[PDB]
Amino acid sequence: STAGKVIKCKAAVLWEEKKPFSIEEVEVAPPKAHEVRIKMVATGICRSDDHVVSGTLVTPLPVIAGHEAAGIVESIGEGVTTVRPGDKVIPLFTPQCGKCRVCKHPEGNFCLKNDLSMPRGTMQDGTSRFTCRGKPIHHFLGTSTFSQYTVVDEISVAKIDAASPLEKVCLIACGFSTGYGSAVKVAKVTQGSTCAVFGLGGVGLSVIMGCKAAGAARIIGVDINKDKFAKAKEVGATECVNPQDYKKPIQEVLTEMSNGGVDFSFEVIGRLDTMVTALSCCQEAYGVSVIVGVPPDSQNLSMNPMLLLSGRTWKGAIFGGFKSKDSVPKLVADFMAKKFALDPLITHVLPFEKINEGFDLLRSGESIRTILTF
Amino acid sequence: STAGKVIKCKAAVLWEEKKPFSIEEVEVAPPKAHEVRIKMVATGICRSDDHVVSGTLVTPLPVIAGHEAAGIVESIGEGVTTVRPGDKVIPLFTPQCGKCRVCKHPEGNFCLKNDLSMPRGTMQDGTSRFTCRGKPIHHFLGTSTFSQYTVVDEISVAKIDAASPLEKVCLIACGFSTGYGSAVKVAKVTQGSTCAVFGLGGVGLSVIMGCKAAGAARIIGVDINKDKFAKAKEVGATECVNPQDYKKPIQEVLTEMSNGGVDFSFEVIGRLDTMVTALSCCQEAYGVSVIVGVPPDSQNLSMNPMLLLSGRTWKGAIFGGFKSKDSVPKLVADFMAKKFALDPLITHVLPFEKINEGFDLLRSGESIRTILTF
Ligand SMILES: NC(=O)c1ccc[n+]([C@@H]2O[C@H](COP(=O)([O-])OP(=O)([O-])OC[C@H]3O[C@@H](n4cnc5c(N)[nH+]cnc54)[C@H](O)[C@@H]3O)[C@@H](O)[C@H]2O)c1
Ligand SMILES: NC(=O)c1ccc[n+]([C@@H]2O[C@H](COP(=O)([O-])OP(=O)([O-])OC[C@H]3O[C@@H](n4cnc5c(N)[nH+]cnc54)[C@H](O)[C@@H]3O)[C@@H](O)[C@H]2O)c1
Ligand SMILES: OCc1c(F)c(F)c(F)c(F)c1F
Ligand SMILES: OCc1c(F)c(F)c(F)c(F)c1F
Ligand SMILES: [Zn+2]
Ligand SMILES: [Zn+2]
Ligand SMILES: [Zn+2]
Ligand SMILES: [Zn+2]
Repeated sequence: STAGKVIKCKAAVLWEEKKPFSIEEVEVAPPKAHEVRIKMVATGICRSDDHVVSGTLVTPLPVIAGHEAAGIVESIGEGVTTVRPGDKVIPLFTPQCGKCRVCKHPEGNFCLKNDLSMPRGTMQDGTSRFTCRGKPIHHFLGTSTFSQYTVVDEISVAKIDAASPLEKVCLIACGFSTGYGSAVKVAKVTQGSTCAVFGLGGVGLSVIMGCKAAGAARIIGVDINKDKFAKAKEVGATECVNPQDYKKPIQEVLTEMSNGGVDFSFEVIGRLDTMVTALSCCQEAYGVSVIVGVPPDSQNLSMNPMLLLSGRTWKGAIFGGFKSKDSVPKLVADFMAKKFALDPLITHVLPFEKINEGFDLLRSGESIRTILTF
Repeated sequence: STAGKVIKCKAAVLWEEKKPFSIEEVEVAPPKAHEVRIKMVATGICRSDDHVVSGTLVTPLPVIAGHEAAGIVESIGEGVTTVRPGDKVIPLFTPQCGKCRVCKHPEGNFCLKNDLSMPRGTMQDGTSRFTCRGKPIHHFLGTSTFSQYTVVDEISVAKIDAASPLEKVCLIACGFSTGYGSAVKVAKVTQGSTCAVFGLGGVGLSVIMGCKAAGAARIIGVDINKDKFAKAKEVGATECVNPQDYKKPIQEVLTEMSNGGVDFSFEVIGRLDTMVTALSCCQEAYGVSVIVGVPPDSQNLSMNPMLLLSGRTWKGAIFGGFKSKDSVPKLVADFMAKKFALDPLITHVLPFEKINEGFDLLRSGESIRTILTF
């Protein structure tokens, strides 16, 4: 009965940077060819969503943000073959078109149809499916999950197990998969190795999970908020350090602790200084450092390339290096089979209507993941 | 007999930066325990030696430079087991102690006994075997090949094929092995790939040789000196481009040429700007860039970490990633078995007494490798 019709529903609209979300009615157009309209069930609050508010991440405004979610297909546009109405699905903030040079490459996942490099805030066809107060509203990363209903391109949705608990598996849409893949896929952490993880939020805890899964002997968590240490130890940290406790820079402390540098380091914060510190603290001849955190818009870091000439490897990744549409259903299946845990990331649950409280919890330092229910 | 005695011989002493070498008599002490004294046969002129003259590289002066050589063992100190008097040998500017965490690591080569990071310009025991006009003279990288005789620590020498032509295989001591290994071992260039090589000197040409041996389909040479293009094509470059011919930055040109970025790029110059250009021209999701060129002392580059967050890998290496004492004898064996060529790198052969003329050929752009013969 809603198929082919505009849906009026509530969404969280961001009209201006550095302001609360406005929970208000929007109009959601029906899906066009190769589009899917989804009734959202659950969405996480990721620090990247907060970056849109802060202006750390620049995307066109006004916008419907949100990218870490799961829901149920309401309708499909003409030509959709990969999902049907009533399927559980995860929107993919990194698409998988399956046709570009990246999608065809065995190690590529940053599909060329993404809306991350140079955000337009549209559907693939350059238009918007959202109206609010009679004004067009931007999409975000082709997902826009802070809405009771969204419309996504087919290449930005994956069908998942019909028995999935959506209020848990929404974390597979960003923070778990990112952190876990950054360790197991991107860094390829080895058994018996020493790892350092900068930032112990939902993504850095997920990095720890992956390092533990990979068999690391030592996993050193690094955060300026010591309240984050207990959960980091629960999921696999062997020791935690707060840079503020030390007179010396933490790259020197970590080099000492690891008897000459760590095997693998991860930046999971989004600071230029900790990206350089994390590179420096990995062993100079064979160490690997992975950037996961989102840097502030248009800012350059400064570093000495001798850090690389000695033998270090420096890399970054989006979404843990996972090809998104292939990987999300497998990761859900693996969760179903208890191959990893999501509950340690979930610290708070709120209704969608309390989104602003959920952001307040992230900004205060209290939460890891708040899951919003529609 | 010379064994156990001070040798008075000829050497090229560098008394201060930005001056010609002084060809004069030095005294060479006999080797102490675990040291080897070598009669030099041939040495190449590597740009890194020029860096010591120019102040691009800081190392204690006065000094006997030179690091790309081969010779014949004159005598051995107590406890040497790996070479004997009369053996052909290559001094190793990156040692292989075999005992440190790097030497024990399957992918490490930058042995902690090296004299590159924080140069002392001595033997392992912190003393010098060289004097000139009554003054102690520094070693360089544990090698000091610009001398009729040197003394090296055993961990800094490899025994090579007794039938080796030392006037050719001296290039395995630095420039061939560095470039070749940078392609085949550090980048791991793939069959069918597209590579970009910045800098078409002896090292860059050896990178091309490696990229061709690895089966690359396209190898784009980049140099501001178009006189370097003909030899680059002879050894495998499919295209050459001079940045100076273009209105656009060369990263844009190379991105366009490669239909979205190269698979592998190499910086083989030693400039901060070309290190960032080389990173940028590799494909953003799966590209790999390797820094080979030695940067100027204490200078930082500026870059946008989004270049890495999309998926690029950035790495550097010394000596092509090769564990030096294991690798150099095998490389010489492979050359003897016609597995690669060295003659394309040798443009000039001069007596040692013409060292200054050899440096002038390098600085003017004319030469690739000048070999000095003792
Ligand atoms: N690459 C991707 O695909 C991807 C995916 C998800 C998130 N992100 C980014 O990853 C980062 C972490 O996200 P999250 O886990 O949701 O955020 P979060 O919950 O804010 O966690 C960040 C942690 O960093 C800690 N921190 C802040 N400053 C410092 C400091 N100077 N030193 C040490 N610790 C410090 C902070 O206390 C917090 O616990 C953010 O920048 C996200 O935008 C990237
Ligand atoms: N990593 C190692 O182990 C290692 C070993 C050997 C050499 N090196 C370094 O590698 C670099 C190359 O050494 P080499 O081949 O003997 O030197 P070289 O013979 O001077 O070659 C450098 C080339 O770069 C070209 N060039 C200069 N500026 C530019 C520019 N802006 N854009 C493009 N091309 C440019 C120049 O014309 C020349 O052909 C030097 O910095 C060495 O110190 C490092
Ligand atoms: O948290 C995932 C995430 C990113 F990794 C980004 F790089 C980005 F720009 C963004 F908007 C985003 F949501
Ligand atoms: O050409 C080899 C070479 C290097 F790669 C350096 F990094 C360096 F400092 C040096 F002195 C050297 F000779
Ligand atoms: Zn694609
Ligand atoms: Zn996210
Ligand atoms: Zn060693
Ligand atoms: Zn050299």
